[PDB]
Amino acid sequence: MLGAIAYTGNKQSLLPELKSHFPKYNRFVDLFCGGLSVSLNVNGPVLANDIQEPIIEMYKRLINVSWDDVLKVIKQYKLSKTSKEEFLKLREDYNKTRDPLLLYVLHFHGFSNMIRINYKGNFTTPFGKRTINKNSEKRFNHFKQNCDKIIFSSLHFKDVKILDGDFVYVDPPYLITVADYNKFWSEDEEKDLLNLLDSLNDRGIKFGLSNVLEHHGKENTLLKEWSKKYNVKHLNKKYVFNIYHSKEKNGTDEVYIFN
Amino acid sequence: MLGAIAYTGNKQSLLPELKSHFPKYNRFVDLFCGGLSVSLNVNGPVLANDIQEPIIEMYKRLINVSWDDVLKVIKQYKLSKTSKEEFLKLREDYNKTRDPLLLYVLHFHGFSNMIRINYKGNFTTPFGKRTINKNSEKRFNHFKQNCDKIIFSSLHFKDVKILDGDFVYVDPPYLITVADYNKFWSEDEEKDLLNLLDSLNDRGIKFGLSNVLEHHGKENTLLKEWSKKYNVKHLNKKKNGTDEVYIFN
DNA sequence: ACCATGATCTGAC
DNA sequence: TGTCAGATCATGG
Ligand SMILES: Nc1ncnc2c1ncn2[C@@H]1O[C@H](CSCC[C@H](N)C(=O)O)[C@@H](O)[C@H]1O
Ligand SMILES: Nc1ncnc2c1ncn2[C@@H]1O[C@H](CSCC[C@H](N)C(=O)O)[C@@H](O)[C@H]1O
Repeated sequence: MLGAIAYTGNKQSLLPELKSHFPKYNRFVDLFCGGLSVSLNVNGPVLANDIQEPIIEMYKRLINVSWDDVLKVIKQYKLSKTSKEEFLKLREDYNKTRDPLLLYVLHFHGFSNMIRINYKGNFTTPFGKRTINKNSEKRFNHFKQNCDKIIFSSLHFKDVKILDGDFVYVDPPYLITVADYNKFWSEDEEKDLLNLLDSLNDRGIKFGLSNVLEHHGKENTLLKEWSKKYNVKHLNKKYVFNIYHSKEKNGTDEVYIFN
Repeated sequence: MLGAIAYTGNKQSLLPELKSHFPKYNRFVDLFCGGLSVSLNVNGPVLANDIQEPIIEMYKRLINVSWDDVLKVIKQYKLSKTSKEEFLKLREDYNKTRDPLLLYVLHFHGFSNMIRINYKGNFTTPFGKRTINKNSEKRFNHFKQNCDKIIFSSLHFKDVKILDGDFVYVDPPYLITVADYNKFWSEDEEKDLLNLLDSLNDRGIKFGLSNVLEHHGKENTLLKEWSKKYNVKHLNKKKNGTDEVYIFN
């Protein structure tokens, strides 16, 4: 299922499986929305939250722009797969003005359609010899067709108010796998997240957590044990199969921990 | 439309457009059949010819081969997308025995399925970290379902005996482009091809020449001029600066 | 490509 | 026999 934008570690492929395990609810809370592949494909009302505010402001702005408004900007900066000079100009403009729409047009031309913003709030992703494709507005239309049920916010996960009747889906960065957004993570942040879930559990709040217990040779010991306190499902078909025809130093172990 | 095997310069994309120009005929002569994307997909009877004997013999052998036979050889050698040493072993066996079935199985494991025969007849394509796949099956099934109307030939084009009522389709190596089989072409070879087509005309025989008049700056001009004599269609669509043409009488 | 994913193919660079 | 974005086709949320 499509997400609003390309995004490292998205759940487009896993969404269908994850939904099957989702409970019934009065309000859905996507604590770490990211590219929204989760928020866009569940029943509302939805609360999509993410720490990276510049990205949330882009979503808030997308709600009121047409594809034409987007093509108008691409035509204005004369952007193409070979327009490095113009890509740099557009990047400079966004870094100064912080026009949310200019950021959306930027990602379409950056390296791997990735959005890398430093602490100063500026876009550092290099040109990617890319541009919109005959399927770029497919995501855009998916977003427009499902944004009406969503309420965005850009707060640190700790500051989000969870209420009775809500279901909390958590998909934080993963220490064991590389990802630009790892910069916002540390062991400390994870402990607070883990502490936070237990609370919702003791408050009659159902939640769901995505993560990886193992990868390439490392492991998240602390989480491995913590998870034994709930219901666990191993989503990576390859890791599951090789447990029986294994050698040892193999791949990733994707899971969905839900109370 | 698929050919019998992947092949650089195949006409799988152009065949539909080309056929709308082909006449009726008593016999279709595919002078430079290559991967057979044309031969397997036109009404027969057909005469499929190519100068590369190894490939033609592979086709001749293929007629008497079942997919399970292909799989038996793959098990026997234990090939896979990571079996580089077993690939080298199969290649060595083919090079010594020259058995066509081994070539067929071997080409599925080489880079882009390319069949590169060197100066002494040995297969030298590098391992391609790949093996058979659904396309392999599809092409094989397509060959078996359409090989009945074809008679194969492995001769230099000037040696093939063309008859009355024949339609001679020719898709030779293009001077302007790059292909491994260009080592068989040259200005002189092309000169004689154009002379033969003229003879076919003098005899009242229909032919169709696929080719390139312009590609990457370079241009073929005796062909441009020689073209003025007959009908020409430009198929350059969607690929850039190239000017794919079809010259027929 | 079609609903969407993903394996594979192919034409620029 | 490199890289890879976009296209093609098989099939499974
Ligand atoms: N303290 C924090 N609070 C909320 N979100 C945080 C955070 N630290 C990092 N993140 C967010 O963690 C997200 C992990 S990616 C989650 C991906 C998402 N489910 C999808 O399908 O695309 C990033 O978007 C990052 O901005
Ligand atoms: N002198 C010659 N006589 C016959 N065939 C020749 C030749 N010199 C080169 N060739 C053959 O020219 C072919 C050009 S490729 C033609 C491709 C074919 N229509 C397809 O759809 O696959 C090659 O297969 C090459 O072996």
